[PDB]
Amino acid sequence: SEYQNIFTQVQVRGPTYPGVPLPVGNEPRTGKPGFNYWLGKIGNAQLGPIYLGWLGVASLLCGFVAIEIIGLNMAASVNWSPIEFIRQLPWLALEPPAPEYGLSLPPLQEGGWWLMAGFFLTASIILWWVRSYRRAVQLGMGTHVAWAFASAIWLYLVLGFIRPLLMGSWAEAVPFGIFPHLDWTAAFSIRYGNLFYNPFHMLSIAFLYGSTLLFAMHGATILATSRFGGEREVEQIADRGTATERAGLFWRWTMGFNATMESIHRWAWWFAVLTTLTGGIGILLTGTVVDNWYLWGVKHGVAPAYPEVYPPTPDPAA
Amino acid sequence: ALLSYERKYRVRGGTLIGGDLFDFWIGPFYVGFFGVTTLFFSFLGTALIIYGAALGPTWNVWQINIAPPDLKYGLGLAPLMDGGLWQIITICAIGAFVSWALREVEICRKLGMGLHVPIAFGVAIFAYVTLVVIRPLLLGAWGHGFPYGIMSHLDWVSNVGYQYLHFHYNPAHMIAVSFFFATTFALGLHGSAILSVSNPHKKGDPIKGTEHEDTFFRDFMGYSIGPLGIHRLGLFLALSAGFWSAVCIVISGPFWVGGWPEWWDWWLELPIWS
Amino acid sequence: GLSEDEAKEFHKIFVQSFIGFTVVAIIAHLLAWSWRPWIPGPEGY
Amino acid sequence: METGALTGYMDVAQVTLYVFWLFFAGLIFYLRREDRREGYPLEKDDGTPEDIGLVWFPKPKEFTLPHGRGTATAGRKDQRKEPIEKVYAWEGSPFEATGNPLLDGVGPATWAERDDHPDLTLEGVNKVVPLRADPDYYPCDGDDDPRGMTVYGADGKAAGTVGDLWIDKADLIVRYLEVELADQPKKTVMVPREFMRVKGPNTFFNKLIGLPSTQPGIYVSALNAEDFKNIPQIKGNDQITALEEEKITAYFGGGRLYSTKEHAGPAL
Amino acid sequence: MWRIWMLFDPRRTLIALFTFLFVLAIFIHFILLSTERFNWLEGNAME
Amino acid sequence: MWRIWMLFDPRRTLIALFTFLFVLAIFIHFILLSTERFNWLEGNAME
Amino acid sequence: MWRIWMLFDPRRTLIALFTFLFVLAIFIHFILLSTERFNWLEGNAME
Amino acid sequence: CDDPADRPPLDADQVGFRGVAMEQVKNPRLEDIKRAMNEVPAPLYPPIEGDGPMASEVYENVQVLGDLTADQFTRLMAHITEWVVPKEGVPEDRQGCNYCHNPENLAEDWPYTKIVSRKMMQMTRDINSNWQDHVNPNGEGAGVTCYTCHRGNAVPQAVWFTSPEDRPTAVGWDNGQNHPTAAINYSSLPEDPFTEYLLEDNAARVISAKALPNGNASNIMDTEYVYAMMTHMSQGLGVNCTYCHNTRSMAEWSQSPPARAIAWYGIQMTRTVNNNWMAPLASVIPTDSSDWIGGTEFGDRLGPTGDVAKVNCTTCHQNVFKPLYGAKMLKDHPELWGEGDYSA
Ligand code: BCL
Ligand SMILES: CC[C@H]1c2cc3[nH]c4c(c3C)C(=O)[C@H](C(=O)OC)c4c3nc(cc4[nH]c(cc(n2)[C@@H]1C)c(C(C)=O)c4C)[C@@H](C)[C@@H]3CCC(=O)OC/C=C(\C)CCC[C@H](C)CCC[C@H](C)CCCC(C)C
Ligand SMILES: CC[C@H]1c2cc3[nH]c4c(c3C)C(=O)[C@H](C(=O)OC)c4c3nc(cc4[nH]c(cc(n2)[C@@H]1C)c(C(C)=O)c4C)[C@@H](C)[C@@H]3CCC(=O)OC/C=C(\C)CCC[C@H](C)CCC[C@H](C)CCCC(C)C
Ligand SMILES: COC(C)(C)C/C=C/C(C)=C/C=C/C(C)=C/C=C/C(C)=C/C=C\C=C(C)\C=C\C=C(C)\C=C\C=C(C)\C=C\CC(C)(C)OC
Ligand code: HEC
Ligand code: HEC
Ligand code: HEC
Ligand code: HEM
Ligand SMILES: [Mg+2]
Ligand SMILES: [Mg+2]
Repeated sequence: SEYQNIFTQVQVRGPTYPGVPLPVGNEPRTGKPGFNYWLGKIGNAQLGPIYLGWLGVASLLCGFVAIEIIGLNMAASVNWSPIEFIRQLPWLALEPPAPEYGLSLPPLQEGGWWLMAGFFLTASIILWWVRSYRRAVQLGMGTHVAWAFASAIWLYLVLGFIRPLLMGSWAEAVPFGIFPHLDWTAAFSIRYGNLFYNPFHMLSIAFLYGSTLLFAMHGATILATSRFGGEREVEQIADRGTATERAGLFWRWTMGFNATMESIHRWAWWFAVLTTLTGGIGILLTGTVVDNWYLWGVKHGVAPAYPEVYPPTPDPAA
Repeated sequence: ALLSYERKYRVRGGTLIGGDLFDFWIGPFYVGFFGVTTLFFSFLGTALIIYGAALGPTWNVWQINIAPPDLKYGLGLAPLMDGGLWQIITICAIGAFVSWALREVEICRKLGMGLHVPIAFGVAIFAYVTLVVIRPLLLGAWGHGFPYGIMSHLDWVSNVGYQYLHFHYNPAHMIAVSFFFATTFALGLHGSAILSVSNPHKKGDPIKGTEHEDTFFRDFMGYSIGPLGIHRLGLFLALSAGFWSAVCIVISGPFWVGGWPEWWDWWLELPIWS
Repeated sequence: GLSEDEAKEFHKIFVQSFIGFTVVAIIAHLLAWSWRPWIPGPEGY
Repeated sequence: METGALTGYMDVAQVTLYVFWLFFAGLIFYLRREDRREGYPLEKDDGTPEDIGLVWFPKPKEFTLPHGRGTATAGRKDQRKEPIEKVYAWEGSPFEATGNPLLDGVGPATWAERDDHPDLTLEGVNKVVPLRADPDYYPCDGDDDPRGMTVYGADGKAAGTVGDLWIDKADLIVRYLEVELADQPKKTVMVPREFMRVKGPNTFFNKLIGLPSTQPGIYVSALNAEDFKNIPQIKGNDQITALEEEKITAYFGGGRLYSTKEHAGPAL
Repeated sequence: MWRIWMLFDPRRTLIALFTFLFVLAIFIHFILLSTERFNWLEGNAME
Repeated sequence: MWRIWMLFDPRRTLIALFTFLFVLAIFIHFILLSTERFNWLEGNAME
Repeated sequence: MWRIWMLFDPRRTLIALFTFLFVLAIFIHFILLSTERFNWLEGNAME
Repeated sequence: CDDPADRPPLDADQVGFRGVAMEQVKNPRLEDIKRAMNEVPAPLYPPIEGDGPMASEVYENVQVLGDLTADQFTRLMAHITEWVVPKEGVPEDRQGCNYCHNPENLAEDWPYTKIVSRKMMQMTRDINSNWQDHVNPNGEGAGVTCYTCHRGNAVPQAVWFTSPEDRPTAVGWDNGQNHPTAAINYSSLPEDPFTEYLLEDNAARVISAKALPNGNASNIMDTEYVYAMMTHMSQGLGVNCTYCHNTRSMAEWSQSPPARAIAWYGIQMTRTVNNNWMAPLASVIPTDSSDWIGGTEFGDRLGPTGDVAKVNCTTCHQNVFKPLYGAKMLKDHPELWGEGDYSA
């Protein structure tokens, strides 16, 4: 039995790191950093500090308003019963506006609250995105986080804003609930003929599978070479060590090709962003330009034809 | 044929079976004994799939379908053109997947690496054998496995999902999806983090170390897991996604037959709020 | 880390502004009651 | 025309799919170019370079290092003479060490020519330091302190005792164990954290339940106790160089094949 | 009972107690609002 | 009661109190809007 | 009351206050647009 | 998990092509319980196929059983007492076959149950005659008796009322969904698809007929109503979606099992009986809820909106793919054959 580098056996404690000095024009960091023993078992023990600039407080306030609108509406749906609130929490939702209103502003009685929560949640997410951009720039680091985040926002925006805008109805958008938004997801595929046959849904799943596959490969590869300092990836990129060589050689000998320490994270970055990028395009296509994906599959020779175990059933409604 | 740093590592030993006889390379690929068995099972399985494609109605890549036998055949071997070919390919696939994992073990030993990658691949193999062996075994028929076709097995997923009227309500499926979503979210963050420090915002800027990596996430989300933690967590999320996927499909049918939303009535009928 | 003198001074301002908040709220509640009282009674409004 | 239709059979979804196929093909081509920034150009088993063209092999990537360390070029070619000989003549054959592969840096014991300077924090001081050089850092309470425990080899024989802990300043974690050798020619030896297992009464399932450890200590299954004496020695005190880190960790990596020989030869 | 403050830190105890009391008060108000009899805003008739 | 500020930091107490007060005010306004009698925007008749 | 700036940074408070006021103003304008009576764009008849 | 628990061994019937996963895996132990629950009671005595005085001549107040021989008329009276009148919890004055009758004179329609029973006599014969496309699919169907939808209870255990319209509130709008409802499998799907499809004439179809968009106005919210209705149909028949659909091509009738066509007739027939036989009962059933036999103990005769308890697929399938597992109970009771032939 050898050490598998799953949990840190010996943690050390010292002064907390306050972060690299930010350039002038930045707010002071908030919070007093502390050490969490159980977090240090897996990774860094230090919790905080956090940066709360104008973007952070504005995004928190906008997100707080959206959550409060959702939560108070779900609480009101169970007659303000906290017992029924907890019991029915996965089933409750802030329902999207009724289809009769189209894109017009709906009353509070028929989905006006959903539009406000969607607006404030979108503002919170957008303000969080620029904060992700700003925090990277202020440290001098590249803005890879912000643009990977933009891909996730892209699917979020098409799901609740862009596609309902194209369909001309806020009713096409996702309810703010746990089970109801699963119902919407199931109903969306059912309405547009088996979203399995959406080729961009296929692509999104391939990248979602690939992203999970890549992190399984990359996480295991780095842990298997962490005995040679493989976890210090940026140091390996600048100054290649035997950990990078062993990591590349393992995959070169396995599947005939390999990446570098830097380029594997380019594979990781692109596979993740392509999951939501392809997914957002696929969602944007259905209802606007394709209305039955299975029939699109049979039109393009995608859907298999199965042998008839029963005679074809005539539609009794003529 | 060799990377500029590859020559020193191309040494003997580390094999499990065969030892010296199969210890060589063909181009970039290491062979080993399990590489030969991987090639044997891969060629046999691929050839039988192509043969089933040739004997099928169409050569359309999306429409090629090697279906499992009928449920009436139970756990026995069906005729080759009535699902028996699928059964043979399934054995070849399992032989190829296990040989591939064992080949990775030999390469890991030869390089002094840990066995994390073959173990992580074992979770993927476990999900496949759950879909193709364990769940059909618990249901009593090999015809419960998914067919071998690019689009036919997607139809299988849809029909199995709707065999429980709402597969989103499956509790283990809910956990598995969240892990799949979490590992992609973590992968995007981790790839972005490493690229951000190795590719600074201003071109030709000093490269950033782990302090900037920690500081950005502490500035951004208030916590940084560190370079070691993200690979531990990323592997954990990916393996949890694979593991809970096997759980979610193995409990559908063998241990739950009704609609998945029915299952949540235990929570609604708890004596604290009944 | 507040000394006793500053603690008294904060409390003096805190109490005064708390009264101002409460007095404005009291007026708001008196106006609300004159509009629509919120205690039903046996018949229930 | 139908709303999605383009040419009777062509529709918007189909051409959008083909647009992505073009982009994906370009992305895969771009990603493979990034994969070739290290390890290329390829060379034959005898060292003769292979032909790479230009559309695949990208221009060298120059990283400007911090702390005034200059600039680093990806694809550094190691200059040490390889003490290996091809077992057979045909390409793809393994290579046999013309000496002791454990000390020569061959196979699992291979070490790359990393920088001969210590890793530095952003402030500019050494990242990896012993606990004797910085009392501001200490082992965390609730975790067994390796300092004092005896280090056992793979064969179960005692190899020495921990004398100090080398920690990373950036990430508050133990990086190396300074082991005072039980056998002396005070010769100290560095054991990387990932190559050792702590078996004290505070690890887990022992602090949770309260069970004392039967045989507490540091257990190293990578090397036998006899091979601990040959672990590469750091040149200086209170400072470990990145090249010295590589050689120590490469020596442990080759131990399972060359020291204990449990990976040497087939299992069955 | 005055010696409990040698064990409990008065600052953290007051923070936990004040937070607990408000959450309980909101919990109880919300419970009554859900009931037909004690919903003072809906004004359902008694008996 | 001035001694409460020897324990509680006046700054974080004011931040907590103000955030506390706004949430409660938003709660009550939302609850009144959810009722028929006290929804001033919709203005249902009394009795 | 001028001592409120001894405790809170005038710049940071002004940023927080202006953010709060605009969010509340948008919230109230949005709520009115979600009412039959007070939607000045829809222009429903009074009473 | 359930009682009996779902575990190996299990039964599986395959309806579609191999590998399409068009199958139903069910608990054999739960099936044995259901088969015991759906056992058909034996007839009291064989049918009186002989002739004799007509019922309308012997008895004065006969409106619907006018074609019955006086011996057939008495046989039906005895059987419907076993099928509708529960022998447990009935008030003393309504026990036996006094449940629908004044003991002093039987020609008096004093209890509301007698007037209701007259309507159900016409409804049962109308189902058995004009809706054979569902209950007698090709001349070998089981048909329907009073026991089929009553099962010995005064009120069928599976009924549905129109969901009362929620109060228009500025906060907490739920759109008739977002609450766990047992009828739709404890999901968040719309709680009342029954009024949408089993009361008014709405086709539960949302899927477009062509690959590219055209004049299809169905939105996601109204497919959730279809989804809720189909969840009830699957739950009410104890089957899954693949019993009637190849879910990859859900709208394709050419890929659907023949059970889907029969289920379509069930939707039309259930809608018709709800509109022509169940809804008009509101003028007959007393609204006081104290004039109901046994009070509310046997169940609510009316809903919150004052509507009659309407008929579901679950009403008299009762979680079985065929009522009473397809047992031919109506064959032994020719009195309830309106115009269809259910012999053998
Ligand atoms: C019956 C159901 C249908 C189906 C219906 C849909 C629908 C509808 C969609 C998908 C989508 C996807 N489907 Mg699908 N899908 C089916 C079957 C599958 C199967 C399977 C094996 O059966 C798999 C693996 C998948 C997997 C996938 C993914 C590839 C893709 C989602 C990408 C993603 O991660 O976005 C998830 C992340 C987001 C959506 C948001 C990203 C981040 C945002 C910004 C989060 C903000 C957080 C916020 C601030 C938190 C506070 C909020 C408040 C508390 C409220 N589907 C079947 C056929 N599927 C999505 C897609 O794009 O595909 C084309 C999609 O819209
Ligand atoms: C590449 C695509 C994948 C992806 C990537 C991705 N996601 C990202 C990012 C990236 C690269 C970010 O940088 C960003 C981030 O912040 O990451 C840490 C983010 C993020 N992805 C998130 C979620 C998320 N990602 C998802 C998916 C994915 N993300 C894809 C798989 C999903 C899914 C599957 O649904 C979710 C749910 C967030 C964790 C984060 C963006 C968070 C954000 O925008 O927040 C804005 C601010 C708020 C909403 C604040 C609200 C909460 C406050 C606590 C309100 C209350 C205030 C106050 C405390 C009130 C006090 C009240 C009391 C007094 C009563
Ligand atoms: C469990 C966590 C995730 C994971 C992990 C994971 N996968 C892995 C690994 C790891 C750690 C490897 O090391 C290994 C590898 O080598 O990666 C490059 C691998 C791998 N994961 C792969 C694919 C893969 N992983 C998937 C998923 C996942 N892998 C999980 C999400 C999927 C999904 C979800 O679809 C796929 C397709 C391969 C690229 C590779 C394993 C290669 C292998 O087994 O090589 C030997 C076999 C062949 C070369 C061919 C065999 C062919 C058969 C004989 C016939 C065909 C049988 C098959 C059933 C046909 C089915 C067809 C239809 C489904 C269309
Ligand atoms: C004190 O606090 C208490 C109440 C506890 C608060 C607790 C609240 C709780 C428990 C809340 C629970 C919330 C849950 C469970 C939420 C679940 C949300 C889920 C699962 C959402 C999933 C998907 C939703 C999506 C994709 C919605 C997207 C919506 C969008 C993109 C809306 C965009 C709207 C815009 C941009 C509006 C613009 C305004 C316009 C332009 C229309 O103005 C004219
Ligand atoms: C009681 C009066 C019934 C109601 C209400 C509904 N159904 Fe029915 N159904 C009924 C009978 C007596 C039979 C048996 C006919 C026979 O073949 O012997 C059926 C049959 C079906 C079937 C066919 C089952 C099969 O395996 O082929 C289906 C699919 C079916 N019923 C569906 C169905 C649905 C969906 C209903 C609600 C809308 C419904 N039925 C109502 C009696 C009654
Ligand atoms: C299923 C389709 C049914 C068949 C066949 C028959 N009945 Fe029925 N019956 C059915 C329902 C859903 C209800 C409830 C209506 C309500 O408002 O509650 C009934 C009700 C009756 C009653 C009234 C019971 C009472 O209020 O005490 C009677 C007396 C009755 N049914 C008799 C009856 C007879 C005699 C039938 C066979 C001829 C019969 N019903 C068939 C559903 C169905
Ligand atoms: C038989 C008893 C069925 C079961 C079980 C399920 N469905 Fe169904 N479905 C059935 C019929 C007869 C019809 C036609 C309805 C009509 O009035 O014409 C349907 C229809 C649908 C549709 C709409 C199809 C369309 O053209 O738009 C959908 C989307 C649908 N069914 C989905 C569905 C699902 C998801 C089911 C499992 C839970 C399911 N159905 C079960 C008959 C039967
Ligand atoms: C064993 C007990 C019962 C006996 C002896 C009995 C006897 C009779 C008799 C003799 C008549 C004809 C009355 C007349 O017109 O003069 C009759 C009619 C009727 N009975 Fe019954 N009955 C019994 C039980 C029931 C029950 C339980 C129901 C209800 C389910 C019922 C429903 C009716 C109805 C509706 C009529 C009117 C027939 C018509 O209008 O066509 N009876 N019964
Ligand atoms: Mg819904
Ligand atoms: Mg309601």
